[PDB]
Amino acid sequence: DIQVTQSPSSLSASVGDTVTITCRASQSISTWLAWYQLKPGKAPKVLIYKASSLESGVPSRFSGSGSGTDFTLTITTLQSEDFATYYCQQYSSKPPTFGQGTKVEFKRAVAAPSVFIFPPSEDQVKSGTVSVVCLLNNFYPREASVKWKVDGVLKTGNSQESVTEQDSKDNTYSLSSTLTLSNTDYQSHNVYACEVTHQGLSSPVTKSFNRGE
Amino acid sequence: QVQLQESGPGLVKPSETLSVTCAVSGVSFSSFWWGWIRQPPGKGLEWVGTIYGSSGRAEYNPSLKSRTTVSRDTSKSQFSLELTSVTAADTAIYYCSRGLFQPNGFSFTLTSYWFDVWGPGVLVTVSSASTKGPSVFPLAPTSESTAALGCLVKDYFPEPVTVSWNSGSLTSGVHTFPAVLQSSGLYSLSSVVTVPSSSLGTQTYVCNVNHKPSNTKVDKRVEIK
Repeated sequence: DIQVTQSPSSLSASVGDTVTITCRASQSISTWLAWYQLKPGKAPKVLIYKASSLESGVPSRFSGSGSGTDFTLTITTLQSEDFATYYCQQYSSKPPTFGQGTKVEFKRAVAAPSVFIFPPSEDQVKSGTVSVVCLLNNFYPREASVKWKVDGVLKTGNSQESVTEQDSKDNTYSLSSTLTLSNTDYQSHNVYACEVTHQGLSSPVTKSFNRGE
Repeated sequence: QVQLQESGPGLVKPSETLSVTCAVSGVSFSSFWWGWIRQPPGKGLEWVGTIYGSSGRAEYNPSLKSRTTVSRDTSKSQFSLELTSVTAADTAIYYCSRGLFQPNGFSFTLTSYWFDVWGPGVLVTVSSASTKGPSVFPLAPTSESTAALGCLVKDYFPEPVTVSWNSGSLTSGVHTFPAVLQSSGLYSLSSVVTVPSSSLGTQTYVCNVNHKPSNTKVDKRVEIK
């Protein structure tokens, strides 16, 4: 029955910042709200229970407030170890339900992706099934758009994207987009282009090749 | 103080039963209530169930009740979860935890659970795909100061594959992407590296790809065409 909605889903911050995350319950849950911190590959950790009680051991820079439907987690003067995903959770009534999570990621100066396109190897062509790969390297922020154009025709479907976790040293992301085609299809067209949109680029960049060059 | 450790088969076939067990240490197991919470890749947390250590009385999420059984073995300080008729929607990190609760102020009633301690969790993946080693193809590039090259590591199962460059000697500028599941049921990824453009005609670049489950090792040389 009871749902809890967090805001924002993503937060860009830097060490020193004071950040707040809000949690709204679909109906009143009194003070029965808990907050957790989750870091990739490690045990989830509870921060706050009964909306505002700090769990012993947890730094006092974490604090929770609110009652009824509207709740807030505040981290004052963020440290690097605080960059993580945060979830709220109501336990007023069964079943316990969690928010969708707030990922706190590292802000940095805007960086345009370096863009590369790779035609399929002759080995892959001879196999009868080919992959065209577009690489977007070391950019920030995460938000980026890739379009495939084959002889000027926008290709939708038959591609998949993968994006790295934020680099622990330079705070950037990288993204691959992979177009898959039968060789027969591949051979029937000439120009393969990857068109890239990103905040760090004041006009979209297009990397293309002529099949067979 | 309290320690928790999940374990399970990493791979379960569709329509079969997913079984996971949690070992508990450092507390009076029978005194507490113990729960399972899961997180599907790319989705949110979902409570599965909770069981009383002493009586073995169990509570389920209505969404999973028709398929779920939580058990306990007090002598072993373990509790367990069995999920029947599983599908890919059941692929998830499965966490065990302790569930705490308290009187909610109204007659005879209590809060539901919050979870004060969790295990590190265990990934269980649901798939009927059969083990397969990857195919590896060079991603070949030059008028900028730096150039990108890489290896496409395609059609393997299950995860993981490891990718190194020049038997490990090349490490900086390397991005090995998270694998993505194809409609095949097979995984695909690329590993790329950025190098100096001047080094392209002089240095050698080989990606080393290892897939333990199929005992596959491929060394593929990447060079300009």
